[PDB]
Amino acid sequence: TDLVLIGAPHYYEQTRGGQVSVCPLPRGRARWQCDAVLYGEQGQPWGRFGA
Amino acid sequence: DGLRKMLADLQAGWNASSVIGVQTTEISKSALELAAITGNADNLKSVDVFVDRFVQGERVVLDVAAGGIDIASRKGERPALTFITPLAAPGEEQRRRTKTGKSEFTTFVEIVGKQDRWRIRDGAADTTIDLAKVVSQLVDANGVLKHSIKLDVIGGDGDDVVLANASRIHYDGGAGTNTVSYAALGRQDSITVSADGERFNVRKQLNNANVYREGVATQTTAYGKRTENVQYRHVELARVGQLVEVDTLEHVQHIIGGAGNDSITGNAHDNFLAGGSGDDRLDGGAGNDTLVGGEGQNTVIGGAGDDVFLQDLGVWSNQLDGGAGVDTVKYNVHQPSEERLERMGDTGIHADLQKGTVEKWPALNLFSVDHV
Amino acid sequence: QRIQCDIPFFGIQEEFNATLKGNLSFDWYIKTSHNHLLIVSTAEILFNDS
Amino acid sequence: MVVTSHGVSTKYLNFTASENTSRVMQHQYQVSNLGQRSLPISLVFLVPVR
Ligand SMILES: *[C@@H]1O[C@H](CO[C@@H]2O[C@@H](C)[C@@H](O)[C@@H](O)[C@@H]2O)[C@@H](O[C@@H]2O[C@H](CO)[C@@H](O)[C@H](O)[C@H]2NC(C)=O)[C@H](O)[C@H]1NC(C)=O
Ligand SMILES: *[C@@H]1O[C@H](CO)[C@@H](O)[C@H](O)[C@H]1NC(C)=O
Ligand SMILES: *[C@@H]1O[C@H](CO)[C@@H](O)[C@H](O)[C@H]1NC(C)=O
Ligand SMILES: [Ca+2]
Ligand SMILES: [Ca+2]
Ligand SMILES: [Ca+2]
Ligand SMILES: [Ca+2]
Ligand SMILES: [Ca+2]
Ligand SMILES: [Ca+2]
Ligand SMILES: [Ca+2]
Repeated sequence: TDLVLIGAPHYYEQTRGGQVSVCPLPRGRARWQCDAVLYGEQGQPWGRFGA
Repeated sequence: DGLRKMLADLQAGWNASSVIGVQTTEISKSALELAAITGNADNLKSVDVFVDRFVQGERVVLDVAAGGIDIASRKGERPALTFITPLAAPGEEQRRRTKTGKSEFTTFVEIVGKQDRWRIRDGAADTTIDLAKVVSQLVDANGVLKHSIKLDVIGGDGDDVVLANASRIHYDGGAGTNTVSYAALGRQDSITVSADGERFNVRKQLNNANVYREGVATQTTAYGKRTENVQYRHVELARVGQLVEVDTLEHVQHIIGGAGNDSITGNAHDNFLAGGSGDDRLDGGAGNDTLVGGEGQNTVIGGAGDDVFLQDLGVWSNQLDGGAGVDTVKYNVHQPSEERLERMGDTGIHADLQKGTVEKWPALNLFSVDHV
Repeated sequence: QRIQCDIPFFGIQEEFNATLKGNLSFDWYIKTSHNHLLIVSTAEILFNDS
Repeated sequence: MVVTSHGVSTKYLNFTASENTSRVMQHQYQVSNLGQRSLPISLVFLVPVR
């Protein structure tokens, strides 16, 4: 396994709703961090992207 | 009783079915004192030796007067023979009493010393003999070296392992694949093993070695008037500077060096040559040999035959020569460590036999390269 | 005495101390005009300049 | 990469010629790889002995 996708369907922005985070797996004892965030289309509040 | 824990630890570490554990008990100062008060200190004996079996901390024919440890063992058994307390010298102890003039009847100790050897026969099993905690020098009250007590051991039938020491060792492995381990030697020490056919001559150079030696203590008692004195043997530790000893090995196929810079050479049979830590030189000679350089900057010569090299993704650089025949170098024996994964990730090695180099830490240091 | 110590892997952004310890005696002291003598010991790092 | 003396290194010692007591001296150096590379290095200490 390379990465874990984590969804936040109720993230609030004035024009977008929903957020998914890309998390590569930690190496050894290193800390776990997020690197990229995926988003839905614009103008779709409360779209629950990432449910 | 805390000795049960250490006997159990030794039994677990060696994968031993049971541990024998010769123990040596010097006469208590109370007993010798009482022998002085009574006046009959003559016929007493100062050192007594007991032997038991110990499985996980609970419970062999020996003659102290002749230097022979005779233990019986059965095939498939995998026991261990250790010395819990320093083993005394061979031979029989004798005592007398001399008038010594105004001083009242002082001088007492002497040892016959017809033999200067301890002989250990193990029988028929996969026996482990731990030759540490054995006296290697005997001296008088004047501090002069009389004899170098030497150890002779016989192996029998199965795979036998002996862990060496500073004493002059004549190890007869008998049948089976046998091993001698010099892993107790420090970093400042070294061995140089040379082959004389089927026999091995081992020259050990120990710098500031620490060795048990047996002398003669002296306890004295006044009893309201002119003094009567006694003496007794006394094992002790001391560092004797530079020591050179020449061991002899027969029917031994595997040798492990110490923590120093060793030079180990094999013969025409199949050998397991391990160097351990330090900048060791290993040469296998003829036959199909297995060669483990260990840590340090090792130079390894395989010779003829099909040889096996075992590596460990270390930080040092090694020099490896295969010789004639089809040879193999293997890097998969060891599991990668945590810091290796942290610093390098999932990258292993870059090997190229045209260039003749194997890079164990590519793009992180350029000098961790094995030349083959 | 020139003590040379070889480290096969000196890591990135890591550090260590190297103490040099021994006992002294004062039978070598020269009664010069100055009331003191300095004992200087130098430690310098080498590497493959090529 | 830099090498520096460190504070705990002995700064001062004094003695009386009428007394023959000895003393312990330590020179502590600190070595750091502040660069972006890891390399094998060698440390050389010159020690006045006699
Ligand atoms: C200093 O290093 C050079 C070069 O070493 C090579 O390149 C490095 C980056 C590293 O990968 C090393 O493992 C390489 O071997 C040494 O010069 C080489 O020496 C070897 C024998 O020791 C010889 O076979 C090569 O032809 C030499 N190459 C060159 C370009 O000179 C040099 O010996 C090192 N100096 C010291 C004092 O060790
Ligand atoms: C060196 O010694 C000092 C003593 O004050 C200590 O603080 C420091 O951590 C030491 N160096 C390393 C690398 O630990
Ligand atoms: C060094 O000197 C000190 C004080 O004189 C003493 O306590 C210590 O044992 C000495 N150490 C050695 C190794 O001589
Ligand atoms: Ca046997
Ligand atoms: Ca045998
Ligand atoms: Ca070694
Ligand atoms: Ca061989
Ligand atoms: Ca080695
Ligand atoms: Ca060979
Ligand atoms: Ca070969």
